[PDB]
Amino acid sequence: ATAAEIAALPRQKVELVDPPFVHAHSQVAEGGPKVVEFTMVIEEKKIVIDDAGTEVHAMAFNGTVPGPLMVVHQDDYLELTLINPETNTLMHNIDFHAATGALGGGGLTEINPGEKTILRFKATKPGVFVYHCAPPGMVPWAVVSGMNGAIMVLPREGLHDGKGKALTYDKIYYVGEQDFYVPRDENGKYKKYEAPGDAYEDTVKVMRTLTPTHVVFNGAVGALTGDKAMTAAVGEKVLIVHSQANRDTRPHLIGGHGDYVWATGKFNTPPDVDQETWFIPGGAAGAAFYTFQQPGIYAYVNHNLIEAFELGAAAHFKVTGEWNDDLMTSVLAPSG
Amino acid sequence: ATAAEIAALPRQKVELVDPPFVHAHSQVAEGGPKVVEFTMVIEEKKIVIDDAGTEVHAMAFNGTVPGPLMVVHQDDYLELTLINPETNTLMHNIDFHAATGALGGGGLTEINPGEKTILRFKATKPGVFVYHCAPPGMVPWAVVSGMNGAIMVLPREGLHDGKGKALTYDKIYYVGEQDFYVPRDENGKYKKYEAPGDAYEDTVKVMRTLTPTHVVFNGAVGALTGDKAMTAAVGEKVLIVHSQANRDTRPHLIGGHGDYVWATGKFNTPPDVDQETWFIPGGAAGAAFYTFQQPGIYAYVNHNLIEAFELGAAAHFKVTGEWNDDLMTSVLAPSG
Amino acid sequence: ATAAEIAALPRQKVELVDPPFVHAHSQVAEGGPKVVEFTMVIEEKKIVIDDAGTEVHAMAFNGTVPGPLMVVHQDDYLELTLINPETNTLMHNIDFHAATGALGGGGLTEINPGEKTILRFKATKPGVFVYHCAPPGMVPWAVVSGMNGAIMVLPREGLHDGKGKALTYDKIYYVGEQDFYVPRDENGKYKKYEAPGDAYEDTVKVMRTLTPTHVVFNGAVGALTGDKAMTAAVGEKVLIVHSQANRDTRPHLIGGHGDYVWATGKFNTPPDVDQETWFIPGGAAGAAFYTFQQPGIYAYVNHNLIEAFELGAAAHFKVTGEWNDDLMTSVLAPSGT
Ligand SMILES: [Cu+2]
Ligand SMILES: [Cu+2]
Ligand SMILES: [Cu+2]
Ligand SMILES: [Cu+]
Ligand SMILES: [Cu+]
Ligand SMILES: [Cu+]
Repeated sequence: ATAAEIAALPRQKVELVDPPFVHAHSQVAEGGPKVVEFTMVIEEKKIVIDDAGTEVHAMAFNGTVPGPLMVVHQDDYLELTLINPETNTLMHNIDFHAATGALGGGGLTEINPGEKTILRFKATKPGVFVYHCAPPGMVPWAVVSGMNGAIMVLPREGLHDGKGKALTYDKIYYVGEQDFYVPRDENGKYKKYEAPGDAYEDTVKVMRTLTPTHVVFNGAVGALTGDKAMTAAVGEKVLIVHSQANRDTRPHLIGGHGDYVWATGKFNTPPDVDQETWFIPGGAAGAAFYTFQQPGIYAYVNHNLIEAFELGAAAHFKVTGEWNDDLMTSVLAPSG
Repeated sequence: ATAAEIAALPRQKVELVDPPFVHAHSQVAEGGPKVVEFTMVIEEKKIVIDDAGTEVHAMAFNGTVPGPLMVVHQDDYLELTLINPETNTLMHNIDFHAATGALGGGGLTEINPGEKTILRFKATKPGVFVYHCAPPGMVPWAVVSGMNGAIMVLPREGLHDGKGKALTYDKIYYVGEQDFYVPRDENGKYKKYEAPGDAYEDTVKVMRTLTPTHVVFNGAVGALTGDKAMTAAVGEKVLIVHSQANRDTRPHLIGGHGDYVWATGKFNTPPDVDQETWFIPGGAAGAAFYTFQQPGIYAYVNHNLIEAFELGAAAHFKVTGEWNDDLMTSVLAPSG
Repeated sequence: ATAAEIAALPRQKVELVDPPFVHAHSQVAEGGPKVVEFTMVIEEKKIVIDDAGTEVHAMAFNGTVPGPLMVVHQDDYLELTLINPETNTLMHNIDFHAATGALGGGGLTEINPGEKTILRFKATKPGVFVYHCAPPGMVPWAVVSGMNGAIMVLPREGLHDGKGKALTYDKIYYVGEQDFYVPRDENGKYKKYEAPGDAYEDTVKVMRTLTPTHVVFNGAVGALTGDKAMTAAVGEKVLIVHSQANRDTRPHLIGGHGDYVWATGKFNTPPDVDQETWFIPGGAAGAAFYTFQQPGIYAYVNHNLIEAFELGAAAHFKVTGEWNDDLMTSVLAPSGT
């Protein structure tokens, strides 16, 4: 569009919500292209990531791991105000895999503590995409300290299957998956550090083994289980967006399926169907659409079951409604 | 269908055979929906997995690693009688990735030793699917002790390519790939245990490294070589089902291809074609269709070659027939 | 085709070029099927794989890691003269994933030092495909010693997207990604060896961890950076062929995309589109097509960022041209709150 045309576009401020929840949005675009405005403040803070009091100096967009899901439509502009308070100790920036140019925005958004920046980019490609911090010389460390999230760029006409039939979800959740690499002393106990930089050398040593100590959803072991399970009802259509900025994952809904799965996360690539377990390579986001058919507790996992059940990569859905004996029935219950 | 309608459907009792062979079945569905009945006894047994006499306490559906392939058609009912003998020591159950509800059947099939159960589920989705044991609190341990297999849910009109052209195999083989995590002593010799539970704590430590000590086909190094090499002839169309319940794999037929590969394992997702090496994520099954064109020895491997030739993920095919010099000829044999 | 019909086919002798460059070729086939002839000499040679001076005894097709990209069209015959000079100490062979029979040619190309062989195969399927050495009993050691490359079998009508539209690249690069497993001493410093065989047992131990010490493009940390950076211009269409003969990778162009990606490497399988990060399993090649829209530096990486930035799997593109503020603009440059 021409300079005047871009300047004339409506500007809309959106308030973000913490994962796994997603801010208000419409699936079908309302009106023509807009400049959708978001603000995130960066927080450096100690978080506890397991039941044994294990700490990480997190680097968190909007104070959360993962950072929040930002939702726009194709050919909207995403305009992010990014703030790095003077209480932080590191330079931070942002790389949007959805964006084109300047290392995804990373080269234009390098902000020291006490600085802010505003980046605008045109969301030319429909899909879910990773975003992450990427300070030159320390890229992986920032990313595995939790400084990553995702955005969704919806097609202007909403989602469709491979045959052009509309796929309209009733709810959407965003599951960000994080590999953490926590140093341990020679006794096997996880170390703690006073300042974020103090952990740098010990952490990189663990990173180089390529073996995470923890693999978690929403920033901690059990963050999406128990009373923090995600919810649905029988007949409800659910979109599950899943990201991993650094390492491969293989999501699986135990008791369910991915009816339609954009495994690559890109909406112009037709979705796979009837999936048992899908695969999202490190550095990407994917999305799965499922209509729930049975009530009960489901587990949603990375189906390397060691990562799921030993390292933390397991969430739950609690689903209300009536049981379908046609789909499944216990013909003879466990008996002597 | 109503319970009454289901009750009135034909029953067919199937007799299972040990992998890599697959029980007698039709590719095209013979008549309307049936209730297909299978029975499996759970055998906790010691298996030797390598030529060094390394032992695993296996947890084995039908006495094998992997468990046998069950074949039904879409919208059939799979009715499994699962038996846990008094000669066992652990609670076992079954999760069918093909099933909808109750953790794939796992919540409804928990049998203590001396108990049995009968689960029925509607096979609504066509494809190959993993099944595995999943006892709450010990899911990865059960799975990496060999308690997994796969089923095939065929389309009622049999297999087709991406454009609806029919694909009929002459032979079918089921390769179950297994990652084992065997503890070692301080000299690097593998440990032996006199009861399954004795290995638990040691085994969990190895599992947490995410690095298998062995990666094997059909339960042991060299299992599908020599007396167990798969066979075919030039001109023959072969389907190779491959599962991995816990860890990624990348099958490759050395000297051949995957002419058609349902890499995600799901038949409503069009297959990839002309594949050199395909990818199956942990927690999934896939299938490749190939027409042999050359005689001789072929190796079928996980194409991480360290996994194939150091850790044990290699099978052979012995193929009879006439050499084709158009496809390949030695113009000058190795010479000075 | 009969031996007589194949004898009647034209011959074309191709001079190979070193990666990441690709020898002259035509996207759309010129004429009917031909016998396309290549020669490679295998070199066992010491190579340096990082800025610290870490050495590997490499086993190298045409003297480079990766070996060079051979380009033919579907239904051409690729005829390779492979030479194992007497200065080498191991038997070598070649397995073409593109080929059908005799373990991809491995069974028919086993040459001791001082020997040569000529193999011909019909390139029946279009795509990019790995080739690698595979001597029985030492297969992964040969491969992770650098003895692998790729070929491209173009469709006779060139590349097209999943819907019949012609895709014509302006330039092509071949990025071979290599996992190395280098033994360390008790200091944690990389060990050097007098002869290739001296390193075997220590190397196999590292290999068994399934954890490479180095993951590199074009044979070394930073090999495709500085004056060796790949180049493009705004508006230019680039095909990037990427191979990994042993271990998975997840390519990503930082600041760009894969507009069309044959993630499986096979051209009869329709490409994925608008990709951020694609996935190529160990034992395969893939190809990505992109039209550059913005000038400046880009990094092309394996998006396990530890692999990219700690272990060496990062290359650079330098792109010339005019910046597009519609696509991206700094509304407010970094400035005090
Ligand atoms: Cu990135
Ligand atoms: Cu499962
Ligand atoms: Cu190979
Ligand atoms: Cu940061
Ligand atoms: Cu079990
Ligand atoms: Cu070799």
